[PDB]
Amino acid sequence: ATFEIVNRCSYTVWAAASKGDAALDAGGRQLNSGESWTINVEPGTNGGKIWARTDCYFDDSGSGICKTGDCGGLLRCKRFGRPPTTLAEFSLNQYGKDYIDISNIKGFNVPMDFSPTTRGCRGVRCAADIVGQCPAKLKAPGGGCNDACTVFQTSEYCCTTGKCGPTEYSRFFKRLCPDAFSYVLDKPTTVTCPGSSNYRVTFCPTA
Repeated sequence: ATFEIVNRCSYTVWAAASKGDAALDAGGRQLNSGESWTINVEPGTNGGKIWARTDCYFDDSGSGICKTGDCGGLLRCKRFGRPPTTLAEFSLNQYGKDYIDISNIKGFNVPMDFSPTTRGCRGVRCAADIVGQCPAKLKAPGGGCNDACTVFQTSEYCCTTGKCGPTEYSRFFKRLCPDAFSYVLDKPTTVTCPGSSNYRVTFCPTA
């Protein structure tokens, strides 16, 4: 499956793609404002994620640091990134179907649209100005908006026991971005696509 990853932000981002225990494709790449990077993701990829990282410095061997989304200091990511990170999430070819969603469960750093480029489903979008409207206690000093679990580490926010509900903090994400997951047990906003669809992830889809 191809994913075209487009940076429409006015700033540079460093796209990352991983399934948690491995990179997808090269796993990571700098995208200047306007650049596109097409990756190939193996069919049957389960629990893949794509995200953006901001304000990064990498040396010549590709080691360094990112203010948001850092995945162990590597340009080419092999694991998931450090919150806050808006996440494009997908599982491909799962009993004949693809599943996609956007999640705010690990916070928000960059607005995002996640759409199929092939026929038969709709895309999802989380493009509101969450960083600017973020509640004080969630503001990440390093940039972006943390989820409450990251900030407070309680069972209620992290949904450890499997029984949590919505909270003042999850309701903020959900009000700004109704079509993204705002906490673990949020009413699903996952989109079912035909198996083997292709996709585009766009950072800053709106002016």
